[PDB]
Amino acid sequence: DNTSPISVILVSSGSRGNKLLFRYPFQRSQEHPASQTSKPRSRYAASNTGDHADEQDGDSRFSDVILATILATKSEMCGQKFELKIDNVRFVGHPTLLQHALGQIKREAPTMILFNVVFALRANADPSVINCLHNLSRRIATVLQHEERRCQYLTREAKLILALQDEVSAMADGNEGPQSPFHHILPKCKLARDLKEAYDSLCTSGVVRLHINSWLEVSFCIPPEAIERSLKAIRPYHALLLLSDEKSLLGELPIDCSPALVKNLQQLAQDADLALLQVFQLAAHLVYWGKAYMLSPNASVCLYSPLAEQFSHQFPSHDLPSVLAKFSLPVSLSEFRNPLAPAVQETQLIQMVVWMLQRRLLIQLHTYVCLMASPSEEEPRPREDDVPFTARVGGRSLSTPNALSFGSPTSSDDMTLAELLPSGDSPLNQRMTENLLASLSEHERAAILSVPAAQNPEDLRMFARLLHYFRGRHHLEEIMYNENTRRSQLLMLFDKFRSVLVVTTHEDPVIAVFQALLP
Amino acid sequence: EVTVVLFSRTFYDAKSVDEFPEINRASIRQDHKGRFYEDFYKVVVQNERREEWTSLLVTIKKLFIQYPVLVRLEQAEGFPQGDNSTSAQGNYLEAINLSFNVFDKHYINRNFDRTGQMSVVITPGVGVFEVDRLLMILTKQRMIDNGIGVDLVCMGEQPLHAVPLFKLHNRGDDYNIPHWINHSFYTSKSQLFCNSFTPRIKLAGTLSAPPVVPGFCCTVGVDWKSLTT
Amino acid sequence: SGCRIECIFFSEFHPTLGPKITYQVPLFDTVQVYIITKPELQNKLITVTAMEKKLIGCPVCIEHKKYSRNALLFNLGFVCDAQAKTCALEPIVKKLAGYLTTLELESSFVSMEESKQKLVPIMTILLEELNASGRCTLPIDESNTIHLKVIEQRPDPPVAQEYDVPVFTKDKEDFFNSQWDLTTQQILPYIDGFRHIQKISAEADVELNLVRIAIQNLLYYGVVTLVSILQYSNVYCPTPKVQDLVDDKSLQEACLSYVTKQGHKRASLRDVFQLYCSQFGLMKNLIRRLQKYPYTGCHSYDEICCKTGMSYHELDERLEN
Repeated sequence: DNTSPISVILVSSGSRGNKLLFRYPFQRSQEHPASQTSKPRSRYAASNTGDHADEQDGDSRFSDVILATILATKSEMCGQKFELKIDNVRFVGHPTLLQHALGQIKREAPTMILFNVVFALRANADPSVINCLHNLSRRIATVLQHEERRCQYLTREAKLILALQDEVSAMADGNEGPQSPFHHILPKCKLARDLKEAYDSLCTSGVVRLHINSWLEVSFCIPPEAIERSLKAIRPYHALLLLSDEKSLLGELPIDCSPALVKNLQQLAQDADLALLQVFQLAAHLVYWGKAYMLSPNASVCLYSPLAEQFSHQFPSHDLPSVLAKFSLPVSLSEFRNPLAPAVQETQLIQMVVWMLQRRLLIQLHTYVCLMASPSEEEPRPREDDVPFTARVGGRSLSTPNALSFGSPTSSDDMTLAELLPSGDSPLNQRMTENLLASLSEHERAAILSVPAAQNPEDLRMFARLLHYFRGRHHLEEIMYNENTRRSQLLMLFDKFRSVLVVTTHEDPVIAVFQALLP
Repeated sequence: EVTVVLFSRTFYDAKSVDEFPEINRASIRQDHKGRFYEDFYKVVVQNERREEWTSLLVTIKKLFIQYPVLVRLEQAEGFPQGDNSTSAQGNYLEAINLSFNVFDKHYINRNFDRTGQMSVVITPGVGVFEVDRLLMILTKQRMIDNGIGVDLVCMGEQPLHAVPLFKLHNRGDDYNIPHWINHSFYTSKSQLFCNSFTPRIKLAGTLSAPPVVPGFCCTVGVDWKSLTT
Repeated sequence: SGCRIECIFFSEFHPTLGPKITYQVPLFDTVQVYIITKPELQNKLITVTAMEKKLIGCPVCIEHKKYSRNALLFNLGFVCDAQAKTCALEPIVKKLAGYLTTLELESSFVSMEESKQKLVPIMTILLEELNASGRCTLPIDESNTIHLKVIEQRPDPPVAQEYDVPVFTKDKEDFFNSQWDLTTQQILPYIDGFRHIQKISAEADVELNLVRIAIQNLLYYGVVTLVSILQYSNVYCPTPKVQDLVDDKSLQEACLSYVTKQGHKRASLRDVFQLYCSQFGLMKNLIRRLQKYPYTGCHSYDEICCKTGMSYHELDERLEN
């Protein structure tokens, strides 16, 4: 559904001085398909001096599409347009105009038209896709001082659209200190989903606009110690090298972006898992309770009155910062924020005291998958001796049809079967034991390349599918799949499932499983 | 050689000045339910061949606009309820039986210019009909003789069961499925995403051997070849 | 009142002494807009819908061409806001073009000019009554009463897998039980009986593909699916509660606010929120009833709705666990 009806540059609107189309066949400086040839200007066309058209999919009358496009893509007044024709064809149109003869805002002749570059889509578009096409057109259609219909960039663009689904990204991603989610979310979208622009603008702590392409490059013809301070544990050095590449160069990024890149191999496994499929976890608090020593005034102030009008005044008013002041004001600011990261921010000794005091008083606690660190963002919150880890999204292998000796059902502690100190909950080490041992050196990360499809099933089973298929209640399936790893007789007792896959009873395989149990 | 006959029912048209042998009265044995109703037939062109059609389409538009007063405010005026639902009542089986009442006397006045026999009922129904037992058994025994009946549904929306079906109306809800009838749907001409198969309306406020639901049914066409030749 | 139309226009390519006449009802079909949208209002391709964007708004239009000797060509256009939905206003304009076609082929409106003036109060009543309620019954003949309805055009529904659970967000007692399909009337009684594969052979005895299609259409209109309701946790019970245990996780799961495998921590770590925002269980016995089978009101929905009047706890609960 990410298809490609047409990307076209028709010479529909040549209104200028000399040395092109005007009343002859189609002809321009450095490009003349002429003398009455097939005349191609559209998407899938073999392109050199000579050229060949192809017509593949637009779900309409294609010569009518061309002859209506000629007169239905030109605009007289500038700007960018959009045309939704019938239910399943759209045109996100992008003209621009630069009409001047020898003004050049030296060449052989002014051959400058109303520009006519446009790509299409059918019937289920996305404003992100629309913004992508706007930005690509703005970067394509600039000046080209000597006019050059370089169609090699057209061929790279036509391969760019179908080839790579994602727009632009980076394998090297930065960090979430105290500032990066706010610096993301205050405009939320500066220019065209650019991770590199995002981390660089936060990296020098200032906004600078050097252009970013999608996959084909189009040119327009300081180090602070706080970075390595907030990025000690995860990626300081090549990120500082990317700072050097962005304070020095532009467009010369894929030379230094990617090629700069028990416990140790599990650290690399944590990196290769944080690249795609495992999230981390934190906790927060809140001051909300009540109904009809230093806890009862706070409770009264929260109950019969609003809070910040009262409890923010007494703690300087008695000339003592103490337990109730530390419980009142910084914990209230942390309740304004609600990660534990500002408690990491504004401290020098509070980190061993804060949850102690929250257990001391009647503040309500909860634990959660952390705030909005979505996979359209880089990587948050570096690993330490304390951060807990759990994977959710990424799929894995299969147990019951293929009848592996390795049991992998996704149940509670999701994948049922000095040593991972940052493992907070059981899914992390259960998933990596279901991946592989810690013995292979480079074949281990070859197997991490292999776990896409995970030795090639797709798991349509989530431990309640067995209760769907047959009379496997909770007790029986846990008693069998908690020693499934050892001997496959208990496996084959269910994995003779071909016999109740050829049921010939046309109503119910549950009764036939129950009958085929003991024999 | 065509007829185009419109037919419908109304409820509570009990009596007026000498409109008595026109009404009928429907009832149910197992739960008592008895109402007055009345059947209307309005014919358009009766027995006439002509080329260059589509003028009947203009006359059927005229009769569609004239129809609700034409059926409501006639012979008896109690409180009228017009044009009852097909999935609740209907004069369908009686209409096919009256077409058979025409076709039994084919030997009376014999045209030398016609061979085949055809009766097509266009309904906006869903496929459900609530039908008396005796009329259904009687029309089985009468289509034993000369099979001529074809049903097509311009409602569309092919439901999630064996679509020609009869709930019995005898003097579990007793189902029946016919295998003598030739049903065909008419999908309209447009292209969208997921054609829903359900309606919804918000109120203000020993054997049981045929059920109709375990029978599988993908799509039914129009079968133009059994409607043109 | 989501979509908001504002101007409706007819136009016609006049014989040569006039370019193109327009019949407007109130935006305004001004000079520069009609100049730059001139090329769409005459096309090779006819009888297709086409809408364009411009600085002020959006013409959704269709043109038609009839009476090929001194070839006549008209168009109906429907100009609305720049960024509204306007996906519910394509078939209405196309259907009006079809009605105008049959009106010209039966009685020839646009060859006599008093009917051309009569064509304008048609637009005024349409501009009132579309924004009034969204449907129009409008007689203009002894043989044509145009009928129009705004279809909401809801998005696609997801898949209905074989092991989920339906829940009515709405209430069954607000519809006509007599107005359903037969399959919906044979499913809808045991729809609170949670498991889908239970309810099919409990009451339905249908094809499982058929009950899948039926619950998918009820998901397309008014029924929300969720995952199964085996008692995962057991140890949430040592807090004191006032009879608020079963519907709790069903509601907050219907709010789509969890990672799925609830374990033993989800229920207590939000049950403190349920306790401050306000015989036996026979808990070993809901297990054999789970394969295929041949204060007065308990406060479970009232408290979440009366705090859904506020938004802090639904922030703290959309932020899931």
